[PDB]
Amino acid sequence: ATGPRYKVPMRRRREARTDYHQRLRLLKSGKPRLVARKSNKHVRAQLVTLGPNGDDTLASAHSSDLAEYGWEAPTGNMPSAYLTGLLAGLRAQEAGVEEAVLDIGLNSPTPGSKVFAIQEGAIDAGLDIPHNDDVLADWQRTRGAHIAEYDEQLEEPLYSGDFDAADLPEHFDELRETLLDGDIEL
Amino acid sequence: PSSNGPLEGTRGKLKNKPRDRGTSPPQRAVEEFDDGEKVHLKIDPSVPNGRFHPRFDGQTGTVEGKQGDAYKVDIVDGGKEKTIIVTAAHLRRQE
Amino acid sequence: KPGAMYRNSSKPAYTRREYISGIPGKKIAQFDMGNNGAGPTYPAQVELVVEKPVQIRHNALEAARVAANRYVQNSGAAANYKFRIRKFPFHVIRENKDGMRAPFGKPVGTAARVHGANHIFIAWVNPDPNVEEAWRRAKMKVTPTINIDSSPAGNA
Amino acid sequence: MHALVQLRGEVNMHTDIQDTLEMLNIHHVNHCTLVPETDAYRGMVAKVNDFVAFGEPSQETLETVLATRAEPLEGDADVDDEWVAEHTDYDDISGLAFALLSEETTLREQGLSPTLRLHPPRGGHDGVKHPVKEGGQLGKHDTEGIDDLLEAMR
Amino acid sequence: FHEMREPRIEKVVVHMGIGHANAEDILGEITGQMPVRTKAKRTVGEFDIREGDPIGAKVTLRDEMAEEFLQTALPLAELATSQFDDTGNFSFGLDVTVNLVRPGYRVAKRDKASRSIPTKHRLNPADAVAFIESTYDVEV
RNA sequence: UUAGGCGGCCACAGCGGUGGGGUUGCCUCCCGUACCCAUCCCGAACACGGAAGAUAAGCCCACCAGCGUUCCGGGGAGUACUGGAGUGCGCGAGCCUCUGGGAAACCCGGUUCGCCGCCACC
RNA sequence: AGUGCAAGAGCAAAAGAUAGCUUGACAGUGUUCUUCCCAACGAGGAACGCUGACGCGAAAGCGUGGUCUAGCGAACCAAUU
RNA sequence: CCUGUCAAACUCCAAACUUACAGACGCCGUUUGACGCGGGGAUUCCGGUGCGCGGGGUA
Ligand SMILES: [Cl-]
Ligand SMILES: [Cl-]
Ligand SMILES: [Mg+2]
Ligand SMILES: [Mg+2]
Ligand SMILES: [Mg+2]
Ligand SMILES: [Mg+2]
Ligand SMILES: [Mg+2]
Ligand SMILES: [Mg+2]
Ligand SMILES: [Mg+2]
Ligand SMILES: [Mg+2]
Ligand SMILES: [Mg+2]
Ligand code: NA
Ligand code: NA
Ligand code: NA
Ligand code: NA
Ligand code: NA
Ligand code: NA
Repeated sequence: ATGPRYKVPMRRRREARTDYHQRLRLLKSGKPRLVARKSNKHVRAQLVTLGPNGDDTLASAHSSDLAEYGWEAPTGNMPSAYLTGLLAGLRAQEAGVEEAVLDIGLNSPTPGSKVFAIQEGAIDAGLDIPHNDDVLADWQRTRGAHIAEYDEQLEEPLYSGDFDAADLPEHFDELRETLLDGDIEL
Repeated sequence: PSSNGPLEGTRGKLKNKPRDRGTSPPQRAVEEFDDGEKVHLKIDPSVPNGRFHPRFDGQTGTVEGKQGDAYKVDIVDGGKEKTIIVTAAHLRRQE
Repeated sequence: KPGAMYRNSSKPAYTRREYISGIPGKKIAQFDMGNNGAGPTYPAQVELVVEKPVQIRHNALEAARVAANRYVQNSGAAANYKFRIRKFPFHVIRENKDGMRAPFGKPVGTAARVHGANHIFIAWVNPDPNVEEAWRRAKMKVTPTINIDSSPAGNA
Repeated sequence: MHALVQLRGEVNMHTDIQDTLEMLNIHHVNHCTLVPETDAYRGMVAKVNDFVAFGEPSQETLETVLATRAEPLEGDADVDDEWVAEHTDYDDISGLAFALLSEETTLREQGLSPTLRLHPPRGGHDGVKHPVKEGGQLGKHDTEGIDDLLEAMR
Repeated sequence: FHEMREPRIEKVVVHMGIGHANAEDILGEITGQMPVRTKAKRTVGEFDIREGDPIGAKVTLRDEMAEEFLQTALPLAELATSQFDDTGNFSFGLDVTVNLVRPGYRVAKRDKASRSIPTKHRLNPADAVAFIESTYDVEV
């Protein structure tokens, strides 16, 4: 920028998207990465491997294509994340993938977070992943209980129209249940 | 030389051009090589670990197994056979 | 001391003041002479060109310069002309003044390295080349044989 | 294809230069060899450039020298048309000569010594202290130039 | 276009740069939330050689906590103009600073894909005076 | 790829600037603190929950060369320097010829306002 | 800028700063380079492993003292485990 | 802005050249056994000069 001697960061460092110091440590395992990413409305989970010209995604799951299996609720929550993890995990298994390491990019290792939910799902799908059980949520919160009780303090639907008024952690079960047998793209 | 340490006279070979300055890309630090492969030896000024004695910068040896994550590369110093312990960060496939 | 001792450029460049101390001050008084208020807006421009690479001690520079400018007062103390000595004595020079034991000499002076064909002096005059004479006197006090060269001047 | 003739001795000549002459089958002053014009051979002759005389000879000249100084890989045998015919793929010296020049074969392939052991130049050469462009005899030569030399050393 | 271009108050820092405290107490009451210690850097003659060392406190107020404060702070100040930032900020007073900016600021304060706010989308001293002046008082 | 995620090369991608894009969908800004979690003080950030609003930031798309960078043409320059050779020149410093290589500065004109890979997706 | 100290080199979501926690400055045993280019030669040094036991981290992982190159000492004898 | 100069312990640049490995040609080796391995015996560790590049020194 300023002169010949100026040092310009690697592109993905300028874009503040990739932490290369963490990337390296991640690639050390030699295992596929379980890329856990979030969006204001959605949650994505990808199983990425290393390649000659860039990463190769062997399997992935987006919270949006969750409705494709009967999801009728918001997609930016805990139950959403878990299921996306499980969906991606299953597709992963189908692809011959057996193990992976949790890459949470620039997100924080907060206990009970969604990235960990994604991790819990991927593990349940059958994926062997280095983890720590007490940094994960307590199942109920994964089910979406924290939100149902939150709607108990109603007076006004937590969901603008959407589905239900008192919400449904049950809808969560029905879906998980579904994913655990047969069905297309799995 | 006025001294005889490993870094004697290594001011040029172990210094980066201002633009290549800073942490190196991890892609080449994880590269995998197979026994028999020819690799060029060259220390990456930015990468502290997995180095070899600077005298060998510029050698092209033959990977022959590994130790830990580092590779064991066979070279010939002058007329003498030597085995160098080096990490991918400092190696490149020949050709 | 004779120029014989330092006129050759056979030694390494020795100018790093960060590693050399006790360097004698230069005897060269000024580098810009005449009407330095004005810029080279003159008809004629003569130059003194060195014909061999040599080292010129600040001693000879000052003598060469004075002898020329001091003479350029054939035009007057405030005459219309500007005189420039473009070189500066960067090369530090030593002397081993024990015999050949620990002989790295001590700083005794400075010199300017001039390559054959460079111009050491440049004057600017109106068709009034008294400067051509100021130079016959200047290359008289420097080691090399020299070429007095006139550039802008087809007024022959 | 160029004709190589060593005109300067081994004494004091660089060793890597000497080994080059030797790889081109010349081991004595006045010995001549015929070398294809390739990138590899070109580098070698440039290195030897200062102790040799080279250039492309004419069909005739090559034939005169081949007849006069060619030899079997072993023995005294004269390499005349009959020899050439009874021992090589060609039917006569001219046939061989043409093949050499067109770099289709080599003196070895035809069971001949790679070296044409010439005779000193009758009338003397132009000196071994200056190149051709300076009146000397070293370096690249004209086809007419090489011919003169080769013929004087026939 | 507007609505997402109109100024807003982001944090009001009330700090008391003492030289060695008991002062926090008043800051807590003048604002409504705990104060924060102010360590100092460098060793200096004002018998302030201690690197890590309490030498004052500050309080960053956001949202209502910042308005409900300025709804009495501003009135206790007169100044305006020149005393304003090139980014549309201004400090008066015990110090009371007011950081002002427009709707898409989080883009430069978040962790992921953070980015520096374009000069055009920045807040100018003038565009700032307007917003505030247009809120219970007068400029210069 | 009508806006996404992970990357490779790591400025040809930087700096600065102009124009365009969101009617359901995307990324955002955005709205909001019962929860998991959080600020040595602040739901600013981090984390969680969510759509009333917006395309003004970001982002994506199209483009501008003033600065920085990459490569190329022409000039500088076959100059500077240089591997090999010489009973060539020079008091000498040094130079010259032959042979094999061959620059930097700078000027003028082009190029460059990233390219490519995997996945996902009216 | 800073990173204990020469000089040169390395480093920015860090190798720097702040905070917290921790004792891997751990035991055992090697591979290799260096010391000594090439090319034999000890002490010492370093790089990289393994076995065992641990620390921290969600985890990949990092920790074989200090970012790298100086800070070192045979046999005999003594004391110590 | 304009204008005058430098660097063994400066470098936005940058050769010739030296050098690791590989292929090709050459030359060489497979009765002259190369490359290499093991063993016996040395001598040697005052060197000098020319040319190129040097560092010191008035030389
Ligand atoms: Cl994310
Ligand atoms: Cl080594
Ligand atoms: Mg050097
Ligand atoms: Mg014979
Ligand atoms: Mg006669
Ligand atoms: Mg003669
Ligand atoms: Mg717009
Ligand atoms: Mg270390
Ligand atoms: Mg004793
Ligand atoms: Mg004791
Ligand atoms: Mg060399
Ligand atoms: Na680097
Ligand atoms: Na003495
Ligand atoms: Na003279
Ligand atoms: Na404190
Ligand atoms: Na926008
Ligand atoms: Na040792």
